[PDB]
Amino acid sequence: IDLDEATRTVVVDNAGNTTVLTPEQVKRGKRLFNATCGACHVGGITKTNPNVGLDPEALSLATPRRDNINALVDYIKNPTTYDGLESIAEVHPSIKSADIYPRMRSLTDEDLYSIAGHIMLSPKIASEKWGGGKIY
Amino acid sequence: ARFANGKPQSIEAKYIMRSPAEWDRFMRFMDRYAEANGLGFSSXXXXXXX
Amino acid sequence: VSLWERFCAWITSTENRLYIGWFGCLMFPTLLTATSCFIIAFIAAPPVDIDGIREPVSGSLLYGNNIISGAVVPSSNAIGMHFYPIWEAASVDEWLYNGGPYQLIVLHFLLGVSAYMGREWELSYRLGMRPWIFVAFSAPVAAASAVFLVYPIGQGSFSDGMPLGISGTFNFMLVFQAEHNILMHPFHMAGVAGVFGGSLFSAMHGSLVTSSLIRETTENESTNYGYKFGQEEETYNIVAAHGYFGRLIFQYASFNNSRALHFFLALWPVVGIWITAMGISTMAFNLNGFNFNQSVVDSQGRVINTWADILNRANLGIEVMHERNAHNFPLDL
Amino acid sequence: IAGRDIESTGFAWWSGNARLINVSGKLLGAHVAHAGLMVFWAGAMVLFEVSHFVPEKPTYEQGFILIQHLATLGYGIGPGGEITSTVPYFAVGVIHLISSAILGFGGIYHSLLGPDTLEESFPFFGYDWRDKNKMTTILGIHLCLLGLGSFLLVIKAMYLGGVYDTWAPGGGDVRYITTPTLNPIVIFGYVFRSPFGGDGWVVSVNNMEDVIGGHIWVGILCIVGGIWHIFTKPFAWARRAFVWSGEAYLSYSLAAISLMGFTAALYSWYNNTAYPSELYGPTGPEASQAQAFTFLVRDQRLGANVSSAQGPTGLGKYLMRSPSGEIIFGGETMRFWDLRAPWVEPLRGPNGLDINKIKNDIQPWQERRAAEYMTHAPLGSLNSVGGVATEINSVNYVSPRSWLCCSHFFLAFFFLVGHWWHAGRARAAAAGFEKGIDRDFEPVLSMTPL
Amino acid sequence: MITALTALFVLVSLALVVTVPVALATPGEWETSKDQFNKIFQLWVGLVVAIATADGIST
Amino acid sequence: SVFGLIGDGTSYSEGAAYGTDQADKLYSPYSVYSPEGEKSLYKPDSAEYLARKKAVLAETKNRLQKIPGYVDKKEWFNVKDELTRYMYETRGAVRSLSSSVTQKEKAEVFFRALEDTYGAATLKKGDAVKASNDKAIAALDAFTA
Amino acid sequence: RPFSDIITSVRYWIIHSITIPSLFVSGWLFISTGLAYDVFGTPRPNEYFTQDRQQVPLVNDRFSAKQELEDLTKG
Amino acid sequence: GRVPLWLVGLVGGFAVITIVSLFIYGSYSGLGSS
Amino acid sequence: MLTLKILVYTTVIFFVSLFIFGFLSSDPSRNPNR
Amino acid sequence: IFTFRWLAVHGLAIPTVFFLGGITAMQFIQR
Amino acid sequence: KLPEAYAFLNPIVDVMPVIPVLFFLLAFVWQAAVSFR
Ligand code: CLA
Ligand code: CLA
Ligand SMILES: CC1=C(/C=C/C(C)=C/C=C/C(C)=C/C=C/C=C(C)/C=C/C=C(C)/C=C/C2=C(C)CCCC2(C)C)C(C)(C)CCC1
Ligand SMILES: CC1=C(/C=C/C(C)=C/C=C/C(C)=C/C=C/C=C(C)/C=C/C=C(C)/C=C/C2=C(C)CCCC2(C)C)C(C)(C)CCC1
Ligand code: OEX
Ligand SMILES: [Cl-]
Ligand SMILES: [Fe+2]
Repeated sequence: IDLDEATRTVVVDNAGNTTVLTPEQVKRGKRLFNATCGACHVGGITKTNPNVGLDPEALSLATPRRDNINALVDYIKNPTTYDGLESIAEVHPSIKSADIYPRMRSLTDEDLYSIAGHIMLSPKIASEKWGGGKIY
Repeated sequence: ARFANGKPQSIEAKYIMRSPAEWDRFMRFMDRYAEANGLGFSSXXXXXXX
Repeated sequence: VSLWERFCAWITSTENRLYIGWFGCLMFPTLLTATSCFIIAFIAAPPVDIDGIREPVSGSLLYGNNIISGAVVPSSNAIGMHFYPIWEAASVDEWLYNGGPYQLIVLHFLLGVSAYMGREWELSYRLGMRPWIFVAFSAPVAAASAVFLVYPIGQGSFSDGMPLGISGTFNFMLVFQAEHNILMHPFHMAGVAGVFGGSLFSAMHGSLVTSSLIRETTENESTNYGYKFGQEEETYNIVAAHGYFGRLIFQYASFNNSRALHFFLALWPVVGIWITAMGISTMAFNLNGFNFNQSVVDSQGRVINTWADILNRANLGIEVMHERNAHNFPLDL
Repeated sequence: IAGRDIESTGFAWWSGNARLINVSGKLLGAHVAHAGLMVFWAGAMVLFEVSHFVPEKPTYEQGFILIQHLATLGYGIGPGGEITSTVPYFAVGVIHLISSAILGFGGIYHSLLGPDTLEESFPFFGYDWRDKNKMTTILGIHLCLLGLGSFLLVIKAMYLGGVYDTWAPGGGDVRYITTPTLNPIVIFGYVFRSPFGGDGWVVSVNNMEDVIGGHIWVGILCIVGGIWHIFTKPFAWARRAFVWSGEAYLSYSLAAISLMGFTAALYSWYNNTAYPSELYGPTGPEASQAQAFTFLVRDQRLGANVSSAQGPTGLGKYLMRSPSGEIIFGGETMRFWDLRAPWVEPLRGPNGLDINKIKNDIQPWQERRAAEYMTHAPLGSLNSVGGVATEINSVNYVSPRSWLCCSHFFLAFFFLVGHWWHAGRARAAAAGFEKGIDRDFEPVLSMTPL
Repeated sequence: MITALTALFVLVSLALVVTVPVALATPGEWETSKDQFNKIFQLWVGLVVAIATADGIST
Repeated sequence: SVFGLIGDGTSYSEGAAYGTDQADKLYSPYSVYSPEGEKSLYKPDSAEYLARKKAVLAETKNRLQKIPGYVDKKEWFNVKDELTRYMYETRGAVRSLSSSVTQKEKAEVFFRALEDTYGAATLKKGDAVKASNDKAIAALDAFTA
Repeated sequence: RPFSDIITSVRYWIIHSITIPSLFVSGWLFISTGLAYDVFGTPRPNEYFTQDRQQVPLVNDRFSAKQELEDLTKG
Repeated sequence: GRVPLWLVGLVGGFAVITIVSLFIYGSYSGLGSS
Repeated sequence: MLTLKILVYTTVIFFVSLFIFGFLSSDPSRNPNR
Repeated sequence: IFTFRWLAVHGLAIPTVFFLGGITAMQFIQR
Repeated sequence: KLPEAYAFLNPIVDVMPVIPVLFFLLAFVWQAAVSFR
C-alpha cells in the first residue's frame, strides 16, 4: 500500500470540503511539526496537559470544532481554551504571541497549512495510535 | 546536617578533641624526625640518608 | 631506636601472617565495621521505608525473610543524597526506620576496597615485584563504585543504589532495564563480551595447560602430585600445546610468547569490566542505550515492528509497575 | 636511528613516546604541538557551531557545547538568554585557528629540527628530572601564569563588560559584579564543606559575587605560591616522601587532573549559576521540580484546593514537608528539595514554598519556563532519540549537560587509572625492579617462612 | 573582496602546510631555502592583516 | 527499487531522503541546515507588542512603589522576590522599547539602580536599599517617554 | 605460499581487479533489479498491507500453509 | 613483494572506512531511519 | 549522641593521621633493594 | 593453484563480496 | 549561520572540527611507513 490519492484527502473546512495534500506538503509538515510541536505533542498527545489531546476525537469535541485544517490554522493564529471562552495566547505558542515565543517568528502560511495537514493526516495513517499513548 | 559547616565541627569540643589525635601523631613522628635541615641526596627518589 | 620507628617497622613488616601496611590502617577497621554492621543488620534490622511514602519494606531474617529475599534495604527517598550518620538522627530507632545502616555499610565498604587496592600495591612494592595487580583489581572496584555511589549521585538519591541482597539485586537490574535500556547500550555489550571471553579463555588455557603435562606420576595418584612447590623447570610442554592450538584453528593464529598470552588474558576481562562500569556511570546521567522504536515504516506510513519494539513493550510493562505508589505525575524524571 | 628504535631505546613502537623521557627538546616540541592541537579543536568547533546555528531554537536544543561558554562570559547575549548576534564567537574561532597554526609550527620545529637536549646549548631551559630547584622554578612560573589568568577572568567580570547573571533582578542579563565577596570564611566554606546532599562541596556556589571572590582568592593564592616555589627549595619533610622522576610528576598530575575532571563533570550536572539553564537547559532536579510545579498550576486552575489534597499514600501530592520542616513539592521529587532556581525563588519564603504567593501571585512566564523545562529534560539515548527510553522517536534532543557530564566522568576515571599505572611504574623504576625480579637475589627467599 | 581575499589565504596556507613539514624533515633542505619561506610567511601575515582590515571597514 | 542516492541520483521521498539539505522549493531554508525560513512572513517585528510592553512597564511601576513598604518592615526575601517575579519581563521590555541613545543610557542607569537595590537587600542595609529604591523610582518614572 | 607475498604480488592484482568489482556490481544488481524480493518472498515497502487486509498476515494452519500464504500474498 | 605492505593496508583501510561510513549515512537516509 | 560523634571523630582522625604520617616516614626508602 | 586453502578462502570470500554489494545497494533503496 | 562573506567557505568549516582525529591516525600510518621500527 502507498500514500495514495485516497489517503491524502483531508477535511479543509467546517462544511466538509476535502482538499488533497501534495506529498511535499506532507514532508514539510512532518518536519515542521517534529521541529516545533514535537517536544510537547509527540505522538499526538499533550505532554503538559494530557486531558486536551490532539487526536481527531478530542478535536471534534472542542469549541469550536477543531477537526479541519481551517480551524487548526486559526487556532495557531489565535488559540483559545477547550470551550473557547478566552484566549490562552500568553501561555501557548501562537502567531499572536510571536514576541513571547521566538519559534513562530518565522512560520509562514503554507507552513501553518502543512502543519495542520500533517495533524489531520497522521490519524488517517496510524488510525489508532495518534494520541493513543503508551498502550498503543 | 545540610548546614554547610567548616569541616563538620559543630561544637568547639569536637574540634578541640579532633586536635589531640593529629598532634599526638605529629609528636610521635617528630620523635624520629628532628633537627633535619640539609642532606640533599640529589638522586632519583633515593632518600637514602636517614 | 625510637618508638615511631619500631612501629613503622612492624607495620611494614613482610613477616606477619597477613600484611598490614599503611593502607591496612584504613582497610582493616573500615572493612571490619562494615562487615559487623552488615551481619547484624541482615539478621535483626527492622523494616525501612525506601520510597519515602511511609510503606516500610522488611529485609531482615527475623522478619519472615530467607537468604534470597533478605537484603539490606537502601536509605529512604526522603533523605535523598543527604548524609545520614547515626548522630544526626534523634534516636537509633528512627535511624533504622530511614535506612541509615545502608549508608554506613556502603561508605565503609567503598573506603575498604580502595584501601584494599592500595594494600595490594604496597605489598607488591615490599616484595619487589612489578606493581600492576591493583590496576587489574580496579575494574571490580570501579563497578562497585558505579553501582553503589555514582548511580545514586546521578539519580539524586541513595534509594536508587543497589540493595545489598539477592532479590534486591534482581529488582535493581530489572528497574535499570526499564528506566535505562541497559541491554541496547554498547558498553553492556562490551562487558558481556568481556565476561564470556574471560570464561572462554580461562577454560581453554586451563585445558591446554593440563592436557600437556609431563608424565611424572603413576595412575593411582593425583596428577597434581607430579608438580613440587619451588620447581626450576616447566611442568608442562608449551610446544605440544601450541602445536595442538595451531592445528585446531590456524598456524598464524596462535600465541607463542607465553608472556603475551598471559597479558592478553589479563587485558580482556579487565577492559570489558572497565567499559561496563563506564556504561553504568554514563547512564547514571541519563544517556541511555539505542532506541530503535518505530524505525521501520512502510510506504504509507504505518509502522512495522522489529525485535526492538518487543523490547520496548517489555520495558513498558516493567516501567508502569515499578514503585507503584511513588509516582504522582506522568513523567519519570 | 639512535633514539628511535626498540634496540637503541628498549621501548616498543606502541609505547614509543616513552623514548622522550630523557630527551628535553623533543619533549618540549611534543608538548607545544599538542597544545596547538587543543587550540585548533577549540577554534574549529566554535566555527562549526556558528555555521550550524539556527536563531529559532535555544542553544541547548541545537546540540551546541561551546557557544554556551562564550555566552556565559557575556558575548552576544541579551536579557532572558536570547542570542543577539554570533559575530564575537566567529572572532574567537578565527583567532584560535590562527594561534593554533602558530603553535603547531612551533611544535613541529622543536620536535624535528630543534636540539634534542636543551641543557647543552640553552642552560636555562634544560632540566634533569632530579634536581628540585629547577622543577620548583618551572612549577612556580606556570603557577604565576595561572594566577594571572584567574585575575583576567575577574577583571573581565568586573570591568570588561561584565558576565551573564541569571539571578539578576528583572531576569538574566549581563551585569557588572561591583562588590564581590572577599570574606575568607565564606569563600573557604565551599572548599571545606561536605560533598554530600544539601552541601555541594564546590558545586553549590549560588551567586556571581561568590564566583568572583573565589577567583580573586585563587589568583592571589596562585601568584603567592608561584613566587614562593620559585625562590625556595623543597623542605626535608617533602624530600623523603616523594619520588623524584619525570614519570612520578606525570602520575601526580594525572591524579590531580582526574579529580578536577570528576569535579567538572558533577559541576555541569548540578550548577545553575555558572551553567545557566537558559543556555545548558534545565538540570536533573530542575526538570522534576518543573513538572511538579506545572501540574500543580494546572490542577489549581480547575479550582482544586492545593495543599489540602492527600496523595495516594496519604502524604500530599502537591505540597509536602521536608525532613527539615521546609515546605516542598510532593511526589517523587521530594528528593530534589535542595533545588534553587531563578524561576522558583520568587515563590519561596523563609519557611519554604510560600502558599499565599502560590495561590495568588503566580506569573505566566514562570508557567512557560516550567513547561519548557519539563518538555526538555536531561533524558535521551546514544542515538539522541530524546525523552524516556520507552518513547517513540520523533523529537531529536539530548541535553548538553548529559553529554558534558558523561564524557568528563569517563575521562576522569580513565585518568585516575592512568595515575595508578604511572605511579606504580614510576616507583618500581625508581626502586629498580620494574623489569623482573633478579633470579639470584629474590627477596622472598631471604624472608622468614610463615 | 573579503571572500576572495580569504580564498587566497586558504590556498596559500594549504601550499605552506603541504611544504613546511616536508622541508623541515628532508635534512638540510631548510636553511638553503630559508628566505623564500620567510617571504611566504610575510605574505601570509599580510593576507591575514588585509582580511582583518576588510572586515573592520566593512562593518 | 525506488532508489535514493544523496539527492543526486533519484528523488525526494514522502519520507526517506535526508541528505537533501534543500529539495523543497517552498523557499529559502534560512541555512542549509534549518527547516525554518527568514523573518519575512507572518509575525512582524513591531505589530502591537509595544502596547503589551507599555502595559508591562506600567505594572512594573505599580510593583515597584510597594517596595518601601516592604523595607520599612524588616522583610528582605519579599524585596528580592518582588523585584524578580514580575520585573522579569520588564528587562526585555525596556530594552526593546528603547530606541534612542538617551533611553538606552538611562535604562542602563535604571538597571544599575535595581542591581544596587538587590545587593543592598541581600546585605541587609536599610538605608542603602531605601536610597536605591528612590533612585529606581526616579529613573523608571522618568522613562515613560 | 604466505599471505603477504600473494597480497603484494602484481599478478595477483591483475586477477583481482576484473573479478572483485564485477562481483560487487552483480551483488548490487541482484536487488537493484528487485530480483531478491521475488527469490526470498520478502515484501516490498508497498506490499506489507493491501486494500483487502489491513492487519498482519499470519499463518494459522500447518499442512495447508502453502495455500494460505498464496492467498495472503495475493495482491 | 613489489607493492609495499602498508600501501595495500592503507587502501584496504580506506575501503572499509568507506563501507562502514555508507552504513551510518544509511542509518540516517532511507529504510530504518524513521 | 554528641558523645558518639566525638568518639567516631577521634577514631577517624586517629587512623587517618596514622596513614598520613606512615606514608610520610620515608616510605620510598623502605624497599627490597636498600 | 587450487589448494584447499584457495578453495575455502574463495568459498568464504565470494559470497562476502556479493553480500556487501547487495547491502550497499540497500542503503540507498529508500522507501 | 556564518557571516555572508564566509558562507561560500562554509564547506571547509563543515569538515574542520574532525581534523585532529586524523592526526592521530597519521601517527599510525607514519609508524606503518617505517615498518613499526
Ligand atoms: C600528539 C601526539 C604526538 C606527538 C606530538 C608526538 C611527537 C613525537 N613522537 Mg610520537 N607517537 C604518537 C603521538 C605523538 N607523537 C602516537 C600516538 C604513537 C603511537 C603510534 C607514537 C609513537 C612514536 C614512536 C614509536 C616514536 C615517536 C617519536 C616522537 C618524537 C619524534 C617524532 C619524529 O621524529 O617524527 C618523524 C616523523 C615525520 C617527520 C613524519 C611526520 C610529518 C609531520 C610531522 C606530520 C604533521 C604535519 C602537519 C600536519 C603539518 C602542519 C604544518 C604547520 C606549519 C601548520 C616526537 C616528539 C620518536 C621518538 O622517540 O623520538 C626520539 C619515536 O621513535 N612517537
Ligand atoms: C597526559 C596524560 C598522559 C601522558 C603524557 C602519558 C604518557 C605516557 N604513557 Mg600513559 N596513560 C594515560 C595518560 C598519559 N600517559 C592514561 C590516562 C592512561 C590510562 C588508560 C595511561 C595508560 C598507559 C599505559 C598502560 C602505558 C602508558 C605509557 C605511556 C608512555 C608511552 C606512551 C606512548 O608511547 O603512547 C603511545 C600511544 C598510543 C599507542 C595510542 C593508543 C591509542 C589508544 C589505545 C586508543 C585511544 C582511543 C581514543 C580515545 C578514541 C579512538 C578513536 C578511534 C575510534 C578512531 C608515556 C610516558 C606506556 C608506558 O609504560 O611507558 C613507559 C604504557 O605501557 N600509559
Ligand atoms: C610531531 C609529530 C606529530 C605531531 C604534529 C603536530 C601535533 C602538529 C600540529 C599541527 C597543527 C596544530 C597545525 C594547525 C594548523 C592550522 C592551520 C593551517 C589553520 C589555518 C586556518 C585557516 C586557513 C583559516 C581560514 C579561515 C578564515 C580566516 C576565516 C573563516 C574561514 C576559514 C576558517 C577558512 C605527529 C603526531 C603527526 C607524528 C609524530 C611527529
Ligand atoms: C574559584 C572558586 C572557588 C574556589 C576557591 C578556592 C580558594 C579553592 C581552593 C582550593 C584548595 C585550597 C584546594 C586544596 C586541595 C588540596 C589537596 C587536594 C591536597 C591533597 C594532598 C595530597 C594528595 C597528599 C598526599 C599525601 C598523603 C596523604 C600522605 C603522604 C604522601 C602524600 C604527600 C602524597 C569557590 C568554590 C569558593 C567558588 C567558585 C570560585
Ligand atoms: O526510586 Mn528507584 O526507579 Ca530512578 O526513576 Mn524515578 O526514581 Mn524511582 O522511579 Mn523510576
Ligand atoms: Cl512524582
Ligand atoms: Fe598459565
